[PDB]
Amino acid sequence: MKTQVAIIGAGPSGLLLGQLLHKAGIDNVILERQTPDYVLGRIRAGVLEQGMVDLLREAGVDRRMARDGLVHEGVEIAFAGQRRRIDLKRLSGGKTVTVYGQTEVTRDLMEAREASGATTVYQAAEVRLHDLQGERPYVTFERDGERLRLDCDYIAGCDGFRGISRQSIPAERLKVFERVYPFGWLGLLADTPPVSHELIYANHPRGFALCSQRSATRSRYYVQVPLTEKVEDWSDERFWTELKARLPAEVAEKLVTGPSLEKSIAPLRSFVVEPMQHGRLFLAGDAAHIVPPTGAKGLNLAASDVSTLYRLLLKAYREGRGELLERYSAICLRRIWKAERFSWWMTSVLHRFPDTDAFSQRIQQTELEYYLGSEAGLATIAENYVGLPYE
Amino acid sequence: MKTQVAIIGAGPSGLLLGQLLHKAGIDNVILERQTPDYVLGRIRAGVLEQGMVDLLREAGVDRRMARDGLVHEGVEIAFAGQRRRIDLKRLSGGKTVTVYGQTEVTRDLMEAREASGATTVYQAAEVRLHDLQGERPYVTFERDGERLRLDCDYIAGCDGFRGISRQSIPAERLKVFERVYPFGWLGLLADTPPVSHELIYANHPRGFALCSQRSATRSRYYVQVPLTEKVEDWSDERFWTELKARLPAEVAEKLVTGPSLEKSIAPLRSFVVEPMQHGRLFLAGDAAHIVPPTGAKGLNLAASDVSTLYRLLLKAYREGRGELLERYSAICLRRIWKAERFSWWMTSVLHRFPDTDAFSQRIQQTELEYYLGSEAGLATIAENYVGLPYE
Ligand SMILES: Cc1cc2nc3c(=O)[nH]c(=O)nc-3n(C[C@H](O)[C@H](O)[C@H](O)COP(=O)(O)OP(=O)(O)OC[C@H]3O[C@@H](n4cnc5c(N)ncnc54)[C@H](O)[C@@H]3O)c2cc1C
Ligand SMILES: Cc1cc2nc3c(=O)[nH]c(=O)nc-3n(C[C@H](O)[C@H](O)[C@H](O)COP(=O)(O)OP(=O)(O)OC[C@H]3O[C@@H](n4cnc5c(N)ncnc54)[C@H](O)[C@@H]3O)c2cc1C
Repeated sequence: MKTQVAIIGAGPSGLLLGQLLHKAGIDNVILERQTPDYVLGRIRAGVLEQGMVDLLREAGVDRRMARDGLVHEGVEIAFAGQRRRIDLKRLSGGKTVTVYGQTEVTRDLMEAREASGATTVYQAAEVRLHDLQGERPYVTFERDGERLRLDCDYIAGCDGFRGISRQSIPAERLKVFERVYPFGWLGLLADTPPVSHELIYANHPRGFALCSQRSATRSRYYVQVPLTEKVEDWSDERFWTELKARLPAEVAEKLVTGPSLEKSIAPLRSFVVEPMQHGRLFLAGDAAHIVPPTGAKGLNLAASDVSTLYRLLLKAYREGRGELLERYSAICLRRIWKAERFSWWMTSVLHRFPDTDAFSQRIQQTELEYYLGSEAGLATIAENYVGLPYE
Repeated sequence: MKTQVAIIGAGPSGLLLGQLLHKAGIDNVILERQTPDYVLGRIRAGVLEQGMVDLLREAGVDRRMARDGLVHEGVEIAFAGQRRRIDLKRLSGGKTVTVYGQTEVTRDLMEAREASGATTVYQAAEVRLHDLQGERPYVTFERDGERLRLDCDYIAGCDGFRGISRQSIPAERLKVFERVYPFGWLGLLADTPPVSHELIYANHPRGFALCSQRSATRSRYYVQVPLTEKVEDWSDERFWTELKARLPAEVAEKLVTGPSLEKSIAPLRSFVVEPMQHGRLFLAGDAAHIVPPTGAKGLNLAASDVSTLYRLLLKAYREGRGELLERYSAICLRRIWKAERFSWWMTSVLHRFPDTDAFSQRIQQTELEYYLGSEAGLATIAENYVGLPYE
């Protein structure tokens, strides 16, 4: 077969690019390793920036989101006996964040694409990339057991952290920066009504906790657990017990507990690759960078990469200005690093670290006391949380 | 002999307290270990906050300062090829910092006191503190070779980091927080005209540099050097060579070099003791805390401690409300920690650290790119640099 742009990975980064492109006339083919329902099984992301929200509207898939998504004007941070709120609306120039599950986002983009008649080959195993540096690159894969050859102009590797794309670039060409945090995130999704109309982040001597939501009758809770901990040791009972222990008395007494729909441990990591392209392969999403969930940026950065890529590809296809694709990584990384600095910061001021002396602990507490009490300090968090502008 | 308040250490913290108190009627005696000219030999501090400036005016010693001190509306930070200025005036609500040497400050307070006829016993060796917890505490010392006994109501330990005061409190009662940075500051005072009307802080791959001034015809320059480095290995020649290497081309070509008047290595450290008192002994200045010079806070924190102490002592002597001295450490530490968090921050974003991976370096650069480009981020530095409000 043949096409214009070939997309690797049918996750949010890929389907968002496939949709944007289809809607602009630029044909594309999406290849996925797993089954639609497995892709749909990932709970993952819940907090979206405004830039992403508008982007979904330009992709024409926002009906459901605008009906079920909860718009949030501010968040909360709890530490040392007191709960402190951040009014994101006034402090950010009028911006806000939308709460709407990644599972939903994917479900929506997936229906959108199914309707469009655009190509989507799931269960596409043994994906290999070829001739990235030549005028004609190609992607070969196995369907059941036959080798098929897809011919394209540009390959867009949106296949996640563990994808084949980043592996397909010569190791010497890529410089990697990575930081692994000595803790994990035990996520728990319940079909209970959330404990607060807004999110609560809590720093406690036992560790980090977070109180999220998916809707009015569905909640998402996290606690900080060591990397040697296995999900099976964590029953529903003990999770609730632990969470309650890590939150404010007034917040724990309101909490409505209940059976888990999903439970799992997300290991934290920071990762950035430089650059983000090789010949005709451009990486987008987790295929290029990972940020600790603390900041709610992964999906939101994937959107900015994708936005830049669609925009640059349009300029190259219709406007015949293919030279512009060279400044991809330059544009993206700019936003990526700033996001990463906030994600690392959020993570370092809310999590308890192993083997921390008395001085750093005092600095952490003060980091919170200052940034949550200074009007200039609240702002820095506010504008970073709603998200910095796409360049 | 006998008195009301006895002050240990005739440095800026002590003479500022002795002056404030004398001017309010509360008699005090100052004991110093060294000679006036040795105390006068310390180059140390050069940047003063507005709170301190007004405090000197209330102490009546500000004629000279208001004539020779240079008022600064903004500073500069240089990193990665570009120089970035921070307009402290607009960004801080209209505040600014004054450039005036500590040697001068001390010279001024010393003349002030000499004129006042108030007691000052230099070369007071073998100082020992007694009965801190009783109604009557006392301080004994040797003058030439005779043991003298000074009787007082309250002892004010303003004797610096290595003073006898902090040593005189039961170790179990004090909790210490300390951080030693793996680098030092090679200071150089020249009688040459400064390279910029405002201060330049520079982060460079060789290390930190800083371009200060004492007046229009006197400059103070610093470079970052390892702790194993001795001042004698650092000749004038090589210092200038090194400095030039660490600064912007456009700034290095304007630089007027010249012979050193003073040269020495200041080792960086962070130190806070909790609490700051014991019975009738209250610590103030470096006797209670040390902050890395990067932020220009040591002297300025000593002033806030002193201000609080004078104020509380007045309330106790004339107003007969001695119960109020119990909230000393509570009030002080509040400001102290916030200052320390900024001092540590300044130090971590401008200095090159040994054994830093690729990720932290990228985070440092981004820390600078964000805070120096965000209007909310510039503000956080601005208000912290001019100094937070005395409570
Ligand atoms: C617990 C958790 C919470 C989070 N919360 C937030 C939040 O609130 N807000 C936020 O903004 N971010 C958050 N994030 C991040 C966000 O989930 C991810 O950034 C996002 O899933 C990445 O989108 P992507 O399309 O690049 O990657 P992916 O979601 O990784 O999907 C990539 C697809 O590629 C497929 N694939 C892999 N290899 C191949 C191959 N060889 N060929 C073909 N297909 C392949 C995979 O099966 C997968 O389907 C969170 C992450 C976690 C773990
Ligand atoms: C290179 C450098 C640059 C700096 N720059 C700045 C700046 O720009 N701005 C700023 O705000 N801060 C700065 N600081 C800090 C500032 O210099 C100090 O915080 C300040 O000197 C402390 O005042 P003090 O009165 O507590 O201590 P001290 O200056 O330490 O004086 C204490 C006195 O106690 C005496 N003494 C000691 N033991 C005894 C004893 N047993 N009995 C009697 N006397 C005793 C000592 O001889 C000394 O005279 C800088 C510091 C350094 C090292």
